[PDB]
Amino acid sequence: GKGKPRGLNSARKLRVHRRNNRWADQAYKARLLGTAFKSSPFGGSSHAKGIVLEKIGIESKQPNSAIRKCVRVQLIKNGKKVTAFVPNDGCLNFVDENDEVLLAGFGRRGKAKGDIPGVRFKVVKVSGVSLLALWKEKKEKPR
Amino acid sequence: GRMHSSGKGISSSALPYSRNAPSWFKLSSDDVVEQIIKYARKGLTPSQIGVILRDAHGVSQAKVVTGNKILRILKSNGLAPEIPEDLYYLIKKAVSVRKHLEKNRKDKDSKFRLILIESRIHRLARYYRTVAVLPPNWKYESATASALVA
Amino acid sequence: TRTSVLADALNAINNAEKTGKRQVLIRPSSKVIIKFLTVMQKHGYIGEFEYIDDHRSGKIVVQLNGRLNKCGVIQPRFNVKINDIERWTDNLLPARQFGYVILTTSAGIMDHEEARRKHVSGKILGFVY
RNA sequence: GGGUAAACGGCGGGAGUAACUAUGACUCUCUUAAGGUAGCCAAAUGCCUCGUCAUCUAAUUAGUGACGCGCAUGAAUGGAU
RNA sequence: AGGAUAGUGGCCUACCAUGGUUUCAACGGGUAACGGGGAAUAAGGGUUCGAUUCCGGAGAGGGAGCCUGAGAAACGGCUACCACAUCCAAGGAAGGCAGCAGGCGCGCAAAUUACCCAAUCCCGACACGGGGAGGUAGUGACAAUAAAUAACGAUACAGGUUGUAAUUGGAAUGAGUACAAUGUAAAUACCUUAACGAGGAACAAUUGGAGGGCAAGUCUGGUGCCAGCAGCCGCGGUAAUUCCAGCUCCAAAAGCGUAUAUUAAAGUUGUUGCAGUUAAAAAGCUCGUAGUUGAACCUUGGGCUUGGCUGGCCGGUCCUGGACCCAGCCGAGCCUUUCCUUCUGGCCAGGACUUUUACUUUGAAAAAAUUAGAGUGUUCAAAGCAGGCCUUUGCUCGAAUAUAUUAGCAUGGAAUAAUAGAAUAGGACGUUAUGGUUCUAUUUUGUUGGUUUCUAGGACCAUCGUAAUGAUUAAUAGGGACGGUCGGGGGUAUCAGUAUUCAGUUGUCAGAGGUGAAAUUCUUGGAUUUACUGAAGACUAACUACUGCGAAAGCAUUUACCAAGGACGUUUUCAUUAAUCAAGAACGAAAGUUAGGGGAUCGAAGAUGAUCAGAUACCGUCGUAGUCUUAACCAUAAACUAUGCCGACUAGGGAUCGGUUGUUGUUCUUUUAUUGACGCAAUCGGCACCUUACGAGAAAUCAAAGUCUUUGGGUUCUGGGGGGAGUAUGGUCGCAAGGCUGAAACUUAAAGGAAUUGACGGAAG
RNA sequence: GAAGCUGGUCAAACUUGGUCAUUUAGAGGAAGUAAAAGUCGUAACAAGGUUUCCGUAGGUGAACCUGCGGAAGGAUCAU
Repeated sequence: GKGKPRGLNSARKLRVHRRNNRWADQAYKARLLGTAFKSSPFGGSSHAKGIVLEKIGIESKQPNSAIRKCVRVQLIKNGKKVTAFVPNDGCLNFVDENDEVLLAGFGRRGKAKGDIPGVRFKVVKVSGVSLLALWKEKKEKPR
Repeated sequence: GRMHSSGKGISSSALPYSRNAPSWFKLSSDDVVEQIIKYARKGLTPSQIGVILRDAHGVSQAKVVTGNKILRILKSNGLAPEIPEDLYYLIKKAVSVRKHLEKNRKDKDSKFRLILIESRIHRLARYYRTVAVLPPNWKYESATASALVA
Repeated sequence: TRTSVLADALNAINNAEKTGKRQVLIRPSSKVIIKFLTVMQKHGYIGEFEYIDDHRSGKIVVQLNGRLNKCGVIQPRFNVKINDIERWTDNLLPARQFGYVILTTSAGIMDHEEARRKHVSGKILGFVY
C-alpha cells in the first residue's frame, strides 16, 4: 500500500531512498556537483569584470527580425570569453573595444533569453559608470 | 498460498468443534496408544498412522481420545523419527528428482523443480534448528542425502 | 499475508458503512479488536456486537447504526507523547468538538479525551468519527 | 548446352551539379563477365616524391600518427588485427 | 614482561598468537567542511545557511626540534631547512600584521596609519604602572526603530448641512544655523536652550511602470521588422493600448529597481504528502540473503468501603465558602482460588534475591546569548532590565517562567511488539523434611594461647513427602502425508499422416510456370499434366474454442517409460515453520555466435525479369547463411494485462474447465445395477465474459485502475519538461555480436495524454 | 666545567621513482545542436498509397529495405 516502506524500523530505507532521488532534481544536482564553480563563466558569481574583445551584431531568432547588439568579452577572473548583451537604445556607442565591463545575468539563471541566441549576460557598468546612468546621461563616460 | 507456486486452493481438513470423544466410541485412552505403537513399528509414518486409525478403527482424533498428539506419543515411546516426516519426504523427493537428472540433462523443468524442492528443504531445515529438533550444524548436501532417506 | 487484524476490521466496517449495511462480520477477532469496539460502542458509533467462538481466533458480528463517519487505523503504531497528541488530533480529525484518537496505553485502550484526563500516553492505535 | 572462382584469374571511363568559393550526396553519358566490397596505405607495395599536415630535434630525404582519384593496395594469388 | 610518560594504554621494545573493521556502508574520494549555541524561511512537518559579538578546537609562510617555566612543542621565544624577503662597508647582520591602524595584489565584494585608560576586566613587587584588551570618535543607505516635505480659514465657481477645485491670509514648527548648559578622560553627537531660520512655505521625493500576469491610457508627436522593448506570452513591416518623446495616472516612500544564491510558492523531492494501464516511470520471470513486516490465545468480571474535583442542589451570594443529594471524572483499600519480592531493627533503614527489554508519565539535566513570554510609559518604538514611592540622611516589586531533546540517570505503569522458563524433567516447594558431604567462625572456660564434637550461615549431594505435578488452538497463514483424478507441463525412445522436393518407371503431346499485365525460367533432347513405386528432411492440418497446462519464455501425431505438478477430497500429520525482498542464483521467444550431423521447404546476402524519372524496394524466378538437431554461449523483445507481489472487504448475472457433494419422462452397459454420457441443484478453485456505477479517473475506461485531502495493511522496484542519450567515459560480464551500470557540456518552450468540432482519406455503408 | 667528540633519536630539505587527483595542447577522426529551410528523394501521419511498431541479423546515397520471431498502440472485439 503506497509502495513505500511504512514499518517502524524502516527509517533507514526512507533516508537512503529520498537522498538518491534528489539527484533527479536539477536544482539539487547543479548545487551539489558545483557545476557553477566549474563550468559557469562567472564561476558561481553574481557579477564579473571582463575585457571587451570585439563587438558583434546578431541576427534574431524567429519570428522576430532584428539585430541584438552584443560584444565579445573575456573575463579577468578566469580568462573565459563569453558574449554579453548591451541593453539600451543607443548604448552600443557608449562601449568601446577593450573596455572593462561589469556583467550580470538575464534573470533566466544560465539560460538564453527571448529571441537572442547564445547570449546570457548584459553590461551593467562601463569604465565604472552605469550604462543606465549613461543612457539617461546622468553622468559622462571617463575617457 | 502455495509458497512455491501461484495456486490459491483451500482444500483442507475441518476438525469438529467438539473436542470430546464421540458417544459411539468404545475404545479407551490407552488402547489407542498401543494401537498407535503397533502400527508405528511397521514403519508407518504418523500421517499414515492417523489415516489408518480413522479409516478402519474409528479414531477421529487421537488427541481427543489419548489426550496427546500422535507424534508426541511416539517420542515418549522412543519411536519419533530422527528426520521429521515432512523433512524426510522432502529430502526423499529431492533425491528422486535428482536421480532423474543424471539420465535427463535436457529436462530444464526438472532442474527448476529441483531448485524449488531444495529451496523448500533449507527453509524447513532452518526452522528445525531454531527449535532444537536437529543439530545446530545440520546441513543438507545433495551428494550423500540418500543416506538419510535410505 | 494477513499482517494486521485491526486494519482488516475497520476497513470491512467502513466498506459496510458506506454501503449502508447495518451489520458486518469481522474475522478474525482478537482482544485488540474487542477492546477497540468497546471504545466505539460506549460512544454509540456502533451497536450490539457479538463474539462467535469457533475454538479458534474468533469472529465478530457487529451491528451498525449509521452514525459512523470514518474509522481507520494509524499504521505504524507511532509512539505518541503527551505533547504529540495535539498534532495527531489536528491532522486526523475533522473538528475540535468531535472525533476521537484511539490510543493504546499502559493503562489500556482509550481515546485521546480519556487519555488527557488521566494524563497518560502510549502508541496511537486508530481514530473514529 | 549446364555447373564450377578456398580453379587459373579479373574487378571501367567522361561531363555538369548544392541561397561565395571548394567539393560533389545527385544527375546525364559510353561500356564490362563483373566494374575493387569490407578493410588497409607514400606500407617490405606511390612513379611524381625529400607528397601535405602534426610529432620527434637547435637542426631530421630518417621514425611515428594522420590524409588519400592508391603510377601499380585489397580479401585462403588471403584482407585487417 | 619491560622501557618511556605525570600517569593508563602498542605510546615504544622483546617474545608469542592471528587477530581487528565492514552492505546496520568499513576503507577510499570530493568538500565552493573548523564544530556547536544559533540564522533565514516557514500552518505543520521540513529546506537552506552558520568565517563571523558566546563555547570548544586548530594555526601564526610550510614543516621540524627544543630552552625557561606549575603551565608552551609558544612563534609580538629561539634553532635548522625550504620559499620569499631588508640593510650591507660584500666581511656579515636582521625577518615574520591569520593583533591595531594602515600599503600592494585579487576580485562583484568590504572603514581613520584618530583619541584615551574615564567605564569592564586582566597583569605586576601593586590603593600609585601598563593594557590598539576594552572604551570614544572618524568613514559607513550591512541591517533594524521612531519619524519631516505641511495645516486651518475667507472668497470663488461646481457640487451634493459641507469634499474639494483656483487667489487670499494669519499662525505653528523643525531641517539647518548658535549662544550657553549638560553631556565627556577631553571633545563630537543627543536632549535642553537665548537670537536666527518657510509661500513656489526652489527648505522643490525619489525609484519603476501603465497589453496580460499586475495597479495604472487604446491620449498626442517621432520611427517604420529598423531602432529597440519584452523575466514569459509577444509588441515594432507608416492610426505601436507594448519602442522613442510629452501629458496623465498607478505601487512603495527615504526609500525604490538590477544580478546572483537560497526559502516559501513546490502536494515540481511528497514521513505528514506525489506519480508509475495510456502523459516519465512495475525489474522477462521465478528462487533467494541481509533488511522491513509478521494469525489468535494467558485475571476478565462481580461485591464492598474510602480519598480527590466538576455541575448544581444545598446557598451557606461577596464571583465566593460546608456535610448530606444526584450523577460524572480519577485515585485508592479490601473480598472474590489472587499476582503486587522477602526477613531484621519496629513507612524508614539494614540486609538477602530479581528474564531482558522496547515504549510512555514525571523529576534532575540540556550555560549565557538568541526565540516565546511576565512585569516595567526607554516621550512611542527598536530597546534596556531597569524601576516606583511627597520628594524621602531611605523605603521599596523585580531582574520570572516556558521551549530545548537525541544520548545517559531516576521514577510510576504492563495494553501494544518482542524476549525466558517444566519434556530422555538436570523442574518448583519441605518455611523448621530427613540425613550425608564439605567450607566459614563471632562467642566460650577470660589471667591469657592450643584440642574438634555439638552449633549458626552458606554451597551441594541422596532419600522421602508434597501439587489438579509440568506441553495453548490448528489461522478459510503455511509445509508434508494419503485418494481418485486432470492437464496440447517436461525428458527419452517409438508410431502415423499427408504435403513438398527429387528419382524411377509407365501415357499422350505444345506449351507450361507466373502476374494487375508481363518477362526472367523450364519446354518436340517430351516440359506442364497423369498413375504407381521410392528416398529424404522438416510440420503435426481439419478437431481447434472469448477452451487446457506452465514461474515466465512456451506447450497440439501414437504409445511405453521416467521423474515432477496444480486443483479438489480429507474428523491425517508438524505447529508459525510466513509475505516482500538489497547482494546472489536458475530458466529465458526469435535472431545471432562456436563445433559436429543433417540440409525437403522457405529464405537475409547476392543474382536476376519487370515497374519507375530513378529504384540494387514493394511484384516475379533462383538462391548462400539460417530454418532442424546434438554439445555450449548470448540474456534481449510491444518478454504487454503496456496494470509489481501477498492480504481483507465491497454489485448483481449467466456460461465454462478440473474436482467433489445430492438428484432425472434420458440413451446406452446389458437385460439393470455398483457403467458411461446427458440433465438439474450446489459449493471449492480457475480462465474469463455481460450490465451498473456505490466509487474512481483528465478522459478513454475501471469489479479494480474502488475502499486515495474523510490522505496510513506489508513490502520491492521505478520517474521528476523535451532533446543531447541509453550517447561518452570508467567498471564489469561475453568468443563476438553485445548486455548491465551510466553522465556532462550544450540546446530548447514546449514535448505529450484523452477527447470535441472541422478539414482531409489512393476506407465502409 | 666551555668548545669539541662517539653512538643514537626526532627529523627539516633535496634527488629519483611510483601513484592519485585537477587543469591544459594536439594533426586528424567521428558526433550533436543551432541557422535558413541550399541539393536528392518521400520514410511517417488516411489501408500514407508495401499497415505500423518492437527485438535481432544482413544490405543500401539517404530517408530506409529485407529475413525470423513478436505486439495491436490495427484497418478486425463479431460467422
